[PDB]
Amino acid sequence: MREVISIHVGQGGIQVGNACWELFCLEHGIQPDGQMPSDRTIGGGDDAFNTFFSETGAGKHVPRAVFLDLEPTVIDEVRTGTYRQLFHPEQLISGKEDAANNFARGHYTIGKEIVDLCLDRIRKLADNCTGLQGFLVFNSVGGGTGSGLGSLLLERLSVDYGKKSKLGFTIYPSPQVSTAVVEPYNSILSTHSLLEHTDVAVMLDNEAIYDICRRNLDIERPTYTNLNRLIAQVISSLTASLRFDGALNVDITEFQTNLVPYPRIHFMLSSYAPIISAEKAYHEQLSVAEITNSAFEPANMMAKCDPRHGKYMACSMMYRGDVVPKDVNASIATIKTKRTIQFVDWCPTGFKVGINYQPPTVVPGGDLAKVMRAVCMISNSTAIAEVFSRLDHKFDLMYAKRAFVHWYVGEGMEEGEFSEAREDLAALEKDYEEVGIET
Amino acid sequence: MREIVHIQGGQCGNQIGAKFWEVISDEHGIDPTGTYHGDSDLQLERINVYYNEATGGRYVPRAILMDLEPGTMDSVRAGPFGQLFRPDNFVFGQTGAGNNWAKGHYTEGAELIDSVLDVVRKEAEGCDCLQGFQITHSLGGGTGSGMGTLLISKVREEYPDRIMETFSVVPSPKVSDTVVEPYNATLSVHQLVENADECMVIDNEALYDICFRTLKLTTPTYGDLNHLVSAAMSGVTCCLRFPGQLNSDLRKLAVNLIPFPRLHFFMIGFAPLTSRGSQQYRALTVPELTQQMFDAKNMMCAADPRHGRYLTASALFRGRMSTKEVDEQMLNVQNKNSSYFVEWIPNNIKSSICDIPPKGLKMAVTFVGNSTAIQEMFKRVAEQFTAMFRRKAFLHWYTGEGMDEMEFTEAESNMNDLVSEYQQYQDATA
Amino acid sequence: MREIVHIQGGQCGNQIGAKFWEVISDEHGIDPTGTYHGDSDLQLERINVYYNEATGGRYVPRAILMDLEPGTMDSVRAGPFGQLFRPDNFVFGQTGAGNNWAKGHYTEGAELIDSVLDVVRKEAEGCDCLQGFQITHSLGGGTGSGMGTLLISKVREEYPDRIMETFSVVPSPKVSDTVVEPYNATLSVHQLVENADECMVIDNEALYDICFRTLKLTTPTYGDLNHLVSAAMSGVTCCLRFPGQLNSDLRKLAVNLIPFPRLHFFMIGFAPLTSRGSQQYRALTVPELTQQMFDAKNMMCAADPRHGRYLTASALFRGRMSTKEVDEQMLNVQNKNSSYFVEWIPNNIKSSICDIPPKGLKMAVTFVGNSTAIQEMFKRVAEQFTAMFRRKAFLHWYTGEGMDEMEFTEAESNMNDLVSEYQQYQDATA
Amino acid sequence: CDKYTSTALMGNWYEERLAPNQPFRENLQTKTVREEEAAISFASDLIPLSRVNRNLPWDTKGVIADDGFKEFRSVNRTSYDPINLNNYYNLGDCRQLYKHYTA
Amino acid sequence: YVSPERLNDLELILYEKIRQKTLPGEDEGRTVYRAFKYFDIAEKGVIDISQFKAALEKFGCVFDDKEIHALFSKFDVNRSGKICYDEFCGNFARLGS
Ligand SMILES: Nc1nc2c(ncn2[C@@H]2O[C@H](COP(=O)(O)OP(=O)(O)OP(=O)(O)O)[C@@H](O)[C@H]2O)c(=O)[nH]1
Ligand SMILES: Nc1nc2c(ncn2[C@@H]2O[C@H](COP(=O)(O)OP(=O)(O)O)[C@@H](O)[C@H]2O)c(=O)[nH]1
Ligand SMILES: Nc1nc2c(ncn2[C@@H]2O[C@H](COP(=O)(O)OP(=O)(O)O)[C@@H](O)[C@H]2O)c(=O)[nH]1
Ligand SMILES: [Mg+2]
Repeated sequence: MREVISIHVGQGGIQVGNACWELFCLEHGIQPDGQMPSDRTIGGGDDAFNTFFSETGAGKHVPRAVFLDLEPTVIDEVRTGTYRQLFHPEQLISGKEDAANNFARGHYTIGKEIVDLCLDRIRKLADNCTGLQGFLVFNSVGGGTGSGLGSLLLERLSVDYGKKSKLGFTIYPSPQVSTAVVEPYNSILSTHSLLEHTDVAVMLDNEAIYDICRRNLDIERPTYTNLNRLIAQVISSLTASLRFDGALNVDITEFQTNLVPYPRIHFMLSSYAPIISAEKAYHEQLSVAEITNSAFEPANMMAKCDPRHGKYMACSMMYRGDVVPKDVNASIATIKTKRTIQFVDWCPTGFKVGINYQPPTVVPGGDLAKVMRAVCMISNSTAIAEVFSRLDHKFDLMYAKRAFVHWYVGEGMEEGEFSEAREDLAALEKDYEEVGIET
Repeated sequence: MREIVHIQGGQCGNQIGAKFWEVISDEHGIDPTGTYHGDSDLQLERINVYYNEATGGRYVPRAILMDLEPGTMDSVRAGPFGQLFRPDNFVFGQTGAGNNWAKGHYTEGAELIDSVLDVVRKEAEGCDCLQGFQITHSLGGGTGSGMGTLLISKVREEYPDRIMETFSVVPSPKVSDTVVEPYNATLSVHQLVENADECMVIDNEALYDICFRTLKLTTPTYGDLNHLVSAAMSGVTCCLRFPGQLNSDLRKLAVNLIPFPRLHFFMIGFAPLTSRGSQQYRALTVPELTQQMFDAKNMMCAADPRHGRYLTASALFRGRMSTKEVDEQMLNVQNKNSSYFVEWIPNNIKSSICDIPPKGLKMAVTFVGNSTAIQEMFKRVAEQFTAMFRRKAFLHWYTGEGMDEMEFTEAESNMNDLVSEYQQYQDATA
Repeated sequence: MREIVHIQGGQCGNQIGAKFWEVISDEHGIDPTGTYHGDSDLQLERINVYYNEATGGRYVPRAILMDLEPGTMDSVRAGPFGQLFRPDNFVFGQTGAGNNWAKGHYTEGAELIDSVLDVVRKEAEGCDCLQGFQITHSLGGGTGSGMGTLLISKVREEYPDRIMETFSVVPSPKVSDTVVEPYNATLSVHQLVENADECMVIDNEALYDICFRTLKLTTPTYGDLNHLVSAAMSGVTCCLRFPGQLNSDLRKLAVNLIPFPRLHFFMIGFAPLTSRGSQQYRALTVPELTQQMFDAKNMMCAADPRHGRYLTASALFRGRMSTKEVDEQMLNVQNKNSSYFVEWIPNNIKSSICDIPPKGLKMAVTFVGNSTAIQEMFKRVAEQFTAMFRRKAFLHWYTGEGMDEMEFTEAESNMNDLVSEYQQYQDATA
Repeated sequence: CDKYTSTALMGNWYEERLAPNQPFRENLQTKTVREEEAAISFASDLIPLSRVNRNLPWDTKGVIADDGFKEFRSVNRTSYDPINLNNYYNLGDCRQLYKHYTA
Repeated sequence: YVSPERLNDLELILYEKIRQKTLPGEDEGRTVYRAFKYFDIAEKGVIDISQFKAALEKFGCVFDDKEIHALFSKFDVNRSGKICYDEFCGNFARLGS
């Protein structure tokens, strides 16, 4: 009865949609062709797949997902991949010409001819839905169509539907490990649109997850498929409470009332634990106290940001497995005790705890081992102003000489739009500075 | 499916195009008779990018072969893979250019250009979604340097927004085949800057140096230089035809490489290149590829890259690899060589990954770079031009075909301004 | 069942008719001896339109053969497919015309035409429901241009409600084979506009140009031109003989192509046409068929259709195809060339589909177009006529059979009036 | 080959012993390569273009030759590989208590 | 069991729909080759009866399993139960010429 709609746009958004939809089908025991294999299921999970799948009347189940991109390369390969028979044939919208790493192309010239189709598909999906909870958007901001089309979609959705909650899993460029050269231009402009249109933002940079794989899994040769599985695991843990029995259930609306103190401050960063391979897993204790301690370790964090340089505002605990509520309270109290991790004065209580009985599910051919306990941590902190600081530094350095500007003005963008994006992030960066002061 | 059309003019352009089509047909598994005999399904998914389909299951390339003399196209038809090209795609005169720019651009080229323009228009309107143009010619000759740039001007006037690519074999003073190169070379470079979106300069001397030092083969010929140029050209557009992790088309290269509208003269290179005697003694790892890629002696230009500073650069990795090493190696080469990269731009290297390497190879990389070391290429050409022009030598042929000294004066002034504005960034500091 | 009889006069008319009947016999699978040897019942279902019934189940065409000189019919009897013609239909003169309109229209034509009029009357009365007449002749000769048009006048007098077709070959200034052609050409045009319901101008110049340029064969003969004309003649009336998605007959074409009764001079073309070395390099599709249909160089007249404005247009398709493709192709060709279509008659193009392609082809197109650019031919012919007439050259031959200068003057005035009407309706606006 | 005819240990002798055949070099008498014929298509100026017997194609293969790598695989194709899902299904808990044949 | 002059009608109906679905500038043989190579996974070149039924179904032709055997039996000359779709596409391209 309760379910969410997922948005996957751009090259980065689709390629992480491959991993998550692999896990959701596997977690409910759904074959890639869509037929549940029975096997005396007799409603084993019964009514639990409506969050991510809908019955077709006789047999197969179809996901509540839509795919967008202006380059048919990634869309076509999904249509010819192992999951060809799963997705709806007309829900894999494919463009004609790629945005070509340009913000203006995907927002003013070719991005306006695809939104009409996408909005129609969302409307049809919503009408079939009955207990709509919100939207989940996956996109990459350091690119053309991801930042371009994604920003256009967010503006259209906010007016058409209104108060429905939106959560964005963005991918900002790393401090030094990055692909494109003109990405600061697109990254700055996209933050302008998403600041007043989304409700929860999670930072999912690339360099931080490279360190996680090397330090934990001891993988010196990682690719994107390794990273996407880690991001997919976070999504399932975050939304597990919506579709499984739990001692303390938290739905997506118990996030904005628990993690967002002010309307302009809704940017957060995530962490996940335990992260161990199949060789070292069975020689270790993996106690609840240890998994909750490693989640707060700064190098275990999923974004390249050091929490010791800032304070804390609100934290969310999402446990799954065989955890006991008494153990969680004792472990949490030790976290508050140590002086290295310091909170903010005006927030005497800062932990929201949710407990689920479902143990983590392991994908065959993966890197993680089958464990009995896991935790997902979402933290709102003032240290996030660090990553915005360096993006501003990169923008100003290459904008003083108007480099690469003619690529933007020649597509439809006005030159004055660059100044506005600078000012709002200039305002935003000092909002975090002002809140961090003490009374 | 975002197709590209091909145009080749002059003797050098025709030979380069023939070798390129041979390489592309071999890679896609198309026999000299035009019948598909490939191995995997991936070779046919995007074959429309380079080939048209006709009744009988045969594939014909969409290329236009143009010259003012029938000498070279007789040769391309007689040679191998000469039956692929459509007989309707050959246009020619009877006189030839004779290494005179005016003859190929004002009198004889203009008279013949209508038919080739008609053929180009028909071919362009045939495809569903045009993506751009690619040109192979030489600026040191008559019919190429003039007639090709006239066609470039016309087609750019007709199609304003499509990307245009040129592979110009600019002359070099170490190896000289003509006594009148500076005039028409300067004129063509003047005419090319206002129309071409991307230019990739090539020297015969540079490829001779590569063949002598890297391949270590005693007596190569134009066939091997043509093969190297064809390999680079094929490697440029790998992502437009094969799936990968980070797809980048022609337009994505231009945005990431062109900071200002008049700075679009690049230099290219290819890797790996090994001699026949040392093939099996080297490992296949990403560090080897980037080490050979940033080799100063591995470029396709006589100019030394380490005499200037790169503005931007691009690398197009092919084959199955780990993305982490790509980024780490780019960061390391950008850090240990911070003196050779301009400081007021951060992360001035772009990387792209394709899943399908060339046949018989595991990993291959194509490098495109935009540096300030190209200016010596124009510096020496203009130096010869003024020395030849002070005495008005060899000028009466040009002036006897409706051409005036004013055009030469304009051409030489444009070269100086381009060099100045292209080199001032080397000394400019933030 | 709405059958049509065939009339051909003069040497040119006989040569056209022989190959036309050869092509029709091949289409319907009739051997040279008149015995059916077909494969499908559709070939025999509608045989009565062209062939009568005779002994032994053999078929004979309902064609009348006429000329004043026996040599041409002596040749056509011994030519290929010469045994189909009934010996009674041969009508012969004993002297000849000698390229004289007066001789072929007043003295010998008048005394000879009674027998052929009786023969054609018998043939017309034989059929249960006549559909019309079609005539093939040349307007530059004497016997054809005179006696054929006198027969046209008599037939129009006797059978008013039926329709008349005239496949007429008019001379051009470039390929000229007669000195006295302007006189009888103008006189024949003035007589033809009187009675002919539809006129389809054919130029030997245009046929030679097509053979030289499109088919690219070095040594054309009159047989190739006859074959092209015969292909067009078979195509124009295919749907009346074979089933299709949208049936269309000659009366329907006349209704949809004739806005005013004095504007009935069409210009025709046929597609596709390819050389032997280019058959395998091209794909046969509706876009290419409709691209070749409207090509100016593909037409069978010296007039350029882009010098004027189309008033109406028609297209007849053969083979199996989707109707939506045809509809959108005609819509696109009308939209992209809005400057070449007069604007006070919207949707000035017609379409028809037949599902039986010609032998050896899968799809075929016949185009019939009414345009105001056809007036240039009449202008140049009248210019030559008046230049020759101001000095009364060669006028004694014409005045020696009772004809006077009043007929010349009235013919010239009527020709000028027709040209003026064409120009006036071309430069007309809403 | 340094002013010699190989088989002599002169400068740069080791590499050229591996040059495959180069048929052009030792057969400069044949010429031929006369397979164009009077095509009459490609072209007409009506005179077909004059043809001249061209020479041998000169080997090539300057780019590094094959290393016995067929390749033609995609990272996404090999990453998911429904064999993995097949093995995590309709299988397991096999410890070979008694001896039995299995696929 | 049913085998009158009805398999020919079913083949004619089958041919029209491939021509209807055929991409521009391509033969019906390539289009049906793409469908069979889409369904098959073993890449050996032969499929079973259910895959053939699904291939017919994607074209939009709906029939009961009874005649699916009848069509398959006509094409499977060797009675082996495995069909080489190469000959299938070749025959349908010849009929579509
Ligand atoms: N972690 C991760 N990041 C990705 C992945 N795919 C793309 N990205 C990010 O996307 C950024 C560049 O944008 P692209 O995804 O290549 O393309 P795009 O965002 O769709 O925009 P266009 O280039 O116009 O198509 C890179 O800097 C990557 O960090 C992925 O699979 N995993
Ligand atoms: N690299 C390379 N250069 C070539 C080839 N053929 C000709 N050239 C160069 O082209 C130049 C001559 O240009 P030319 O043919 O006269 O130009 P055109 O008169 O416009 O056709 C010479 O300096 C050669 O170095 C080739 O196959 N490869
Ligand atoms: N296209 C074409 N033109 C022809 C043919 N035969 C004759 N002509 C033209 O007709 C002209 C002579 O016409 P003529 O035979 O005197 O006409 P007639 O007096 O009525 O028989 C010549 O200039 C030829 O060009 C033919 O078979 N095809
Ligand atoms: Mg994209």
